[PDB]
Amino acid sequence: ARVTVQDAVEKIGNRFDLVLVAARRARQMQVGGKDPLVPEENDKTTVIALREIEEGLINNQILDVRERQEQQEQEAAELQAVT
Amino acid sequence: EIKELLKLGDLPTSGQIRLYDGRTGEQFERPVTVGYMYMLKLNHLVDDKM
Amino acid sequence: KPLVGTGMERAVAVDSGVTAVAKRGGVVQYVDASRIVIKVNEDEMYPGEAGIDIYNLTKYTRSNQNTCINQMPCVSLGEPVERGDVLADGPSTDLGELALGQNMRVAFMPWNGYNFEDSILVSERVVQEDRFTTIHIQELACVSRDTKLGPEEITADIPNVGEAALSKLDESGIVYIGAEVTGGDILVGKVTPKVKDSSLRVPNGVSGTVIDVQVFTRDGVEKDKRA
Amino acid sequence: QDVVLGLYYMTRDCVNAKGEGMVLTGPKEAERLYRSGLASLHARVKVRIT
Amino acid sequence: EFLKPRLVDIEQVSSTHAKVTLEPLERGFGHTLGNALRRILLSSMPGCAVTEVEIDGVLHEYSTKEGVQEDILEILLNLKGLAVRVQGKDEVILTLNKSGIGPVTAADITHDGDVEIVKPQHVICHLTDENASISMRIKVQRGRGYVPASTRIPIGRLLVDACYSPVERIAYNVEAARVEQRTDLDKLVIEMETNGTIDPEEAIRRAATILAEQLEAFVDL
Amino acid sequence: SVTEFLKPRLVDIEQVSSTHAKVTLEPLERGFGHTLGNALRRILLSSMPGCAVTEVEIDGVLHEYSTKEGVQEDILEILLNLKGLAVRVQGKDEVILTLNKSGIGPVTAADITHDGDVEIVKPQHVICHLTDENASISMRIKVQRGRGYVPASTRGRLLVDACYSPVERIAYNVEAARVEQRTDLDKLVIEMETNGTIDPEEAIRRAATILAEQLEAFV
Amino acid sequence: REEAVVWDILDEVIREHPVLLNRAPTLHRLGIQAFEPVLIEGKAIQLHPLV
Repeated sequence: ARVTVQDAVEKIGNRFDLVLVAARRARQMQVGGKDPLVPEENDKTTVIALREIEEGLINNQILDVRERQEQQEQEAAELQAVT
Repeated sequence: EIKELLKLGDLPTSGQIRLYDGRTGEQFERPVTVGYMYMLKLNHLVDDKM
Repeated sequence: KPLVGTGMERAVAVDSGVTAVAKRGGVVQYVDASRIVIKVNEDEMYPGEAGIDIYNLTKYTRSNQNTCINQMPCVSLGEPVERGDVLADGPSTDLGELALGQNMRVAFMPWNGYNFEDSILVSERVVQEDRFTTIHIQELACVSRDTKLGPEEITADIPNVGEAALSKLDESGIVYIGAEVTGGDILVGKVTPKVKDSSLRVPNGVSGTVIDVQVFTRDGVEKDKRA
Repeated sequence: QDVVLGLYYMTRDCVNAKGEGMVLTGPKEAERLYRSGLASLHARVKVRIT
Repeated sequence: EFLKPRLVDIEQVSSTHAKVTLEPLERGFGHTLGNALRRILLSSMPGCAVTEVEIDGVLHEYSTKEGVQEDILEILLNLKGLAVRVQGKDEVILTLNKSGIGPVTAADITHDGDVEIVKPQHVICHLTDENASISMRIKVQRGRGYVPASTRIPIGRLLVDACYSPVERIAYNVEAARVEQRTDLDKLVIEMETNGTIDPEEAIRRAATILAEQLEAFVDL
Repeated sequence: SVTEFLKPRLVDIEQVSSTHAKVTLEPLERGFGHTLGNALRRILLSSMPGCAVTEVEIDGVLHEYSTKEGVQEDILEILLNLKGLAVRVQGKDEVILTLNKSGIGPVTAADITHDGDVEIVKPQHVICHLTDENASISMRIKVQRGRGYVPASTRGRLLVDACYSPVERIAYNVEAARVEQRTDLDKLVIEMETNGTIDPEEAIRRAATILAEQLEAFV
Repeated sequence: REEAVVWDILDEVIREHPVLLNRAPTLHRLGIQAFEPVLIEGKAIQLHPLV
């Protein structure tokens, strides 16, 4: 559940970047393909995003690392499927 | 004259009656004011504003 | 009847012409909710024009603010009335006095926060007794204009409806008197040849009872059968 | 507005009430003495608080 | 061992209101059972009020009938105030036929031997002319609580609000029952004001039955 | 249909440590949340059969506002520490216990003698601290069976507020909860601590047994 | 038509979805605040008193 986002503001200390990081993550869960890193209590993708932020496993650096890993996986998939 | 008219009826002179609570069945401390006010219904009804 | 009034209720309720103040005194000969027939005492009665006064009361009708102006007789049968006395109580009047609201048992106390800033906490005995259940009246017009390619009928047959539309509409298409309608119903069936449904429909959120249907017709346009 | 009246009536005192100057082993039995009908809401008392 | 109360005396002081008496009670249970039974009696009792009315030549409630000095809507409110017992049915449809000048009370209703009118002086309307006559059918049915017209919902069957509730006003007062060589035993005197359709022992017995049904959630009977 | 109610059942018992529990109930008919919460509150908080320490006679103490050397706490504070000592007893109505201990350290109920049918819920519950070796405390602590809270002013002998009922804090929060097509019903939320002489769910079932037995001549 | 199954759909679209309540003369930024809805039998916005 969710009442305040205060710990998520503590771990991403800008309070304006929290919205952007959790929005990037909640778009990775909504359309999205991806599955959450945290157990869901029938919370929506907003609260699951912020709840991932509070326990310190999603920030901007982890999302860019995962997207570089997916870009390398697509690169290896294209190279190993064609050649 | 309000006090004297409240003495003609058998009501307490202060205008205030001790009242119990319908939830808990126990007395409100410090007796409260009960009386009859002429209350009006104004034509600002909520299912013309919703 | 305000229990704590000022005595100026009588003058306001008489002098505003919402009550049927008796013109000539005498004896009640007949009382109905429609009319009141007053036999006149001989001293106030003219030599010719034998004469008994027939007061027609104005029953349930629309005010300017969609409230209901209604007169009810407050005198029985065979009961003496004097000149200047009231006979029919108008809206918000009680035996010739002036009754805007109603008098209720009020406690002054905080009760669990439900009357916080200026709010008011009301029992169910106020809503069971219908002691504020006011009556509103809405006039709704439906017009058969003269347009190009042909005028618009007030027929019953409507494209793309079923039995759930015509079950409330008569042989002529207009709703019956007394039919309880809700939002999204059909009252007057009106069609536009392109044919598109342009029928009168009850506005969203309102209910009610059709109390009256008036039909106005230009001289020359023929009449549908309900007219 | 209502809540400050409820607090100002709650945390206050009077020079004699039910349970004047009795001693209480915690705030839980303070509320238990208020609810059962053995003390008053404002009655000065030594409690043990932590 | 606590002591257990019994209905020790019932004073049917009028046709409307009465006083039941519960004795002996242990100290503390007086206000507990008193508030609980006041809660149940005002909340949930079976009543038999009017539900639908169908007058003769009246389309809807917002009109008048020629030859009665009340509206049809005031007739519906006076029927809403009618109190009536039914015995062997759930719904029943009463009939009223009356001509002649004068008040139409509830005495002009055809009696319908399973149905009992508890107050036959209760005036419905006032017919005002000789050749004026109303003729209505009054649908009385059993219920509970408060069901208005707009929530549960031909053209001639006017719907009135349903107020199925026999009781009006409950007031209980404990007092010391100094008896039995054992003082400090309370005495629950419950005065109940009723329109008439429910005997007071039946009321206090249904109220205690409702509590013993609700306590079944976490004790075994 | 006039007897058919919405009889509930408890949906969860969201408990904290074994002397505390937060029980809920749904769906209750409108107006039954307050009367069930109130009836069970007044019964659990007013009249529940239990055993409690009632009166204490210390050996060297003649008066409540007295002093004794070698004892950290005071006599008023030692009676505050004896008001919380929670005792269960078999069919014996009242019985005396004796505490004799001298030495440096805390003196708890685990140092009270055990003889009889007395059972203590806490060996850890500290009566009084002691800071010397020759400080000799010796009390005769008298438990007694009763029915709720009996204060000292409504009772060398001392006067302890004997709280016989096992609960400490009970409260209820009637909140709204709906059925499929109903307008508004209730959800009783009991929250209740004990002293440990009975676990909480069995104490609510004791309250239910008492209120269902006080209505046996009617139903 | 408002059948019996759309109210469960509605309680499953409300749950973690805030709304912006706004009083009509908004003077400072505390006059637009976001809440979570709790559904009301009624026709009036129930607003927490401290706010």
